[PDB]
Amino acid sequence: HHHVGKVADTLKPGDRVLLSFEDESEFLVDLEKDKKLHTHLGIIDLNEVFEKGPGEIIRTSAGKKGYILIPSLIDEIMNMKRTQIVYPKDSSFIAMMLDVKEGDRIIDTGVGSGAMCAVLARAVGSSGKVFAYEKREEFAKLAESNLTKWGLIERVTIKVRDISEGFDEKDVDALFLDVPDPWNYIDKCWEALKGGGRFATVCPTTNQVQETLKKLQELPFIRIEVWESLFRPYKPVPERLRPVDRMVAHTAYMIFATKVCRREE
Amino acid sequence: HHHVGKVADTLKPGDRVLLSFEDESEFLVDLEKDKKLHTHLGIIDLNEVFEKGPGEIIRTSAGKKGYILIPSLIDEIMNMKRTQIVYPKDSSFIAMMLDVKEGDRIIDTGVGSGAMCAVLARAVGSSGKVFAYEKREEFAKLAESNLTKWGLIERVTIKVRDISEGFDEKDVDALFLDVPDPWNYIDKCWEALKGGGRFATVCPTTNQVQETLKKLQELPFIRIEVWESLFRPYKPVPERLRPVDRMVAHTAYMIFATKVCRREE
Amino acid sequence: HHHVGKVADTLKPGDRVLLSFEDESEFLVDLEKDKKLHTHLGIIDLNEVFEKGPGEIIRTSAGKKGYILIPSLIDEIMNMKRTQIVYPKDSSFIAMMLDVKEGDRIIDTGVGSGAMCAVLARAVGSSGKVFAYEKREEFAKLAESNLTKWGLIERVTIKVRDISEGFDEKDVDALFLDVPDPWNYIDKCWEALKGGGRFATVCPTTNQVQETLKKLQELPFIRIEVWESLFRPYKPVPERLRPVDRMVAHTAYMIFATKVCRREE
Amino acid sequence: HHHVGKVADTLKPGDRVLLSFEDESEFLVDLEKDKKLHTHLGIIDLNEVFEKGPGEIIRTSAGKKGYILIPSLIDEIMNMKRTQIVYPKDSSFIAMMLDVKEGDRIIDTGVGSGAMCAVLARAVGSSGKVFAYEKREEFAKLAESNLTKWGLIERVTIKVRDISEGFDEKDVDALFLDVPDPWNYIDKCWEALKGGGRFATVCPTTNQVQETLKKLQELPFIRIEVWESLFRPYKPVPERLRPVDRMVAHTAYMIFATKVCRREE
Ligand SMILES: [Cl-]
Ligand SMILES: [Cl-]
Ligand SMILES: [Cl-]
Ligand SMILES: [Cl-]
Repeated sequence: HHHVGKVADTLKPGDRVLLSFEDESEFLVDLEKDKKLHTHLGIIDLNEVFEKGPGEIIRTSAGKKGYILIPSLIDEIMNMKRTQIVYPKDSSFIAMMLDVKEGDRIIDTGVGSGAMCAVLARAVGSSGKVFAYEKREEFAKLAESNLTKWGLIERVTIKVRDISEGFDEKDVDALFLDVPDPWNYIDKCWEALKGGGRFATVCPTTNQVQETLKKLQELPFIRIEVWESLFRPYKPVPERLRPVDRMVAHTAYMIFATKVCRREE
Repeated sequence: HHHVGKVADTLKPGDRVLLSFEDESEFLVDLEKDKKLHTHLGIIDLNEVFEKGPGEIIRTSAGKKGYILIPSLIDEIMNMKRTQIVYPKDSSFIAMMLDVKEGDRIIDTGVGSGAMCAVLARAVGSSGKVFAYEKREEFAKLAESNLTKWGLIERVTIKVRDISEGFDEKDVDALFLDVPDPWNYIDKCWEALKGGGRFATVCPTTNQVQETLKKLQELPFIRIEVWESLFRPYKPVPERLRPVDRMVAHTAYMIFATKVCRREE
Repeated sequence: HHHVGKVADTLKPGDRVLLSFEDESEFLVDLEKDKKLHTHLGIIDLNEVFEKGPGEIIRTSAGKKGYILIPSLIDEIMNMKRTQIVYPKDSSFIAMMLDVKEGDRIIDTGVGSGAMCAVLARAVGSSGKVFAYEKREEFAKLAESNLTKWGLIERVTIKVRDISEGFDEKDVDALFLDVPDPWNYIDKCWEALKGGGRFATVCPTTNQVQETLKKLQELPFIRIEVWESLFRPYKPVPERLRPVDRMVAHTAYMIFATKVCRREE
Repeated sequence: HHHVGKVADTLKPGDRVLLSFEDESEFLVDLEKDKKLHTHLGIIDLNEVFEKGPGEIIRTSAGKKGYILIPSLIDEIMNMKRTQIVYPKDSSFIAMMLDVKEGDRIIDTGVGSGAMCAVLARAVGSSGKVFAYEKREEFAKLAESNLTKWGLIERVTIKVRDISEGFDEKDVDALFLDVPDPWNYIDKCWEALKGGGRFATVCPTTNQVQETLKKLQELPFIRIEVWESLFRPYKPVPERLRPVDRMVAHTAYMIFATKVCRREE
């Protein structure tokens, strides 16, 4: 039988659902009355979904068995319908390294699709705020749309502002920087951070890491660290457990630093 | 001059501070009037710290320069004065994979020092709750002490309860399991999860992964995945950028699954 | 001008050549008079190759520039026209770990395409020998053909023999085992090895590693080790040096052991 | 009983042996009459070794059980009594990528302890030759001593010569370069290689990789590749198989290229 369960997860018109099938295909869709999805596994009648609930079965016209799920933020970030993102394996780590916590004031720039922005927004809680600087109007509006859909827009002030003139905010708890040329903005980042505030940026190349580190070392920053991660999945076969054949080899070099007031008395 | 800055970061008696020095030694201490720290860099008079602020310099008796910092949760987890933990590189990822978010109800068991518990507590927000089952009284009390110090105890209900009889809660959003023998508890975990709820566990060995996967595959779980990560730091020398000589080779295999109501109609 | 250079590299009818183009496509072909290759870059007239030499340019009918090269053993193993192999990243390491050297007597079983066999054959020198047991006639003949083409057949005695009855040779220097069920052959391997002789095998799964280790530990073997390697290539762009986007995540777990005469006096 | 076995492995005065104990300590020593080794496991009387053979047991004065082994080249390279080396995980791979084979003429510079030199010497066979340029007399003599002990000196011509004036040899099959500043020698390397000859170098830092790649790209070289490898060992416990806690994070970036005669007709 249909369980009432968690009421906030009740499926209604306009909700996002994730339909997951035996061959591991997944479809992220907006629920709307009288919509049909045409897939390689057959037709899915979304009207049926309104009479079901998360964790329940849905069958295609061809009898293929799928399950109705509530998408996670990761699901949304990955099924991003497509631009460049900070991937979840990195964003989660970066948010913890930045110690983002309830009530924090955080600067994020640029914003892009809002994927990293969303992670930071979850972490600041209802009482914190992300000041998200994005001079590219098209991305400001994409992020606004995504963050709204993801239930996080109330926690993010999107500012269509060029950061060359500096940030408006002072004494922010942490700052994440993701721009093509981070070395050109490190001074402004330093100025915005509280004493003991935390800085992170991502660089795609080793050349960029080198240049960014040089700039950090010119300013009052300590505890400078550079990290990369490799995540490897395994075939979930109890009798034949082994890594998958191919993996992602690289997303980004992550650089962290802590602001101090001065180098010397 | 001393900047007022972020008022909640004001240093007072009983606060935790992190003192960070040029040779990269770091000391996590409770601030108390008239306490001195004796270190290989000299004596630090903590009375001085009350007249300073985060990001400011403190000198030892031997003239060595350090900085006063507010410890992060990572700092607290790592400077754990020592038992087995889920490391931050894993806990951050696991919390994001579990989609832990504002208002979520989460089961955590066992608890240990509370390191993973803390990550989950930050993620559920002020409106969520972590039900933390820990039958070992000594660890229940350690976790209570740590979570209190870390400003998170209001979000965690520590239950000194054996999980062999099942969990009290139903329809929880996600569940994290960390026990020596996770295969013996998967049924109870399934029962506690909402439809579409998310499960994670950690296993130190490949044998344990194999056994846990077998048990998951007997129950109504889909989207089963197994992950490991390797994190590599670099020497932050702009002119000689290269990985450090030695790294951590292994913490844990991470296993995830999503609860569904049934395998077949 | 055409340089005489290394005379043994002179191109003649029946030689293998590797033609390498700007878009990184490579074509491994047998040189024969009046043959043409039809490719996505145009037609290559192999008659032209006989009037050129290694390191020289060859143009397709469409004006695309390629270079004539002598294929390496790696090139031959990879451009294997297709069955399961031990990959070069592993075979090179395994041969060094086995200390394969001039004059050594080495057992190899099974053989397959002869890829690992070839590596061992190079390592034993002109005075050593590889005893290659391959009960599958089709693979015995493939390996014979490959090893002949690769100039190594004089160093390999291919024996179409079932290893269930043991090896004919005693006191061999090293032994490489690659079969679906290595645990069923470890006793026979031990019997064939000299005192202090070296054993290696490869296993695709962690389950197989576990079973193989159990069997090794029942016999007089010491210095038991298990290795895996990850090889990551980089984009060779001086101004934008970074890892390629995707890599191989897994070939094989490698297990090594050294034979001793007995566990106790 | 004592088995005659492989006669070339007979232990005699002046031979190197490796004594391997239960706690995994290993001692590489020169066998000499009336020598005793004093270790944390007790005294080993080397006179006893002359009455034993590889794979046989030797007991210390304190009753601890060890085994007599013939050291491998890896053992010799690692138990290097200490300077900078190319590690076996890299040297084996590099020698295969360079396609070093019977009869090849190979340039190696610098030489150092001769560790990489030895790998190349094994690979060229009795009919090939390594021209090893080492202007540092102390390292020329160390390498000569090591290569002699390792049975490879007949295959290596050590030249105490500065490479700034170029190499004497032309049309060599492959060349390995290991110097602090490889970009300053790439022209001379190109000049020495045959058409289709293979080049490799190692760089400790990403900066050095960038500079070396720039220089390669100025000259007639194709198939330029950059590789790194991570090797991870496992605890060989069948019931608790998992990676060791800590591993080597970095040895060297490996760069390869193939010489062609010219960039354009
Ligand atoms: Cl993003
Ligand atoms: Cl924990
Ligand atoms: Cl093979
Ligand atoms: Cl070396």
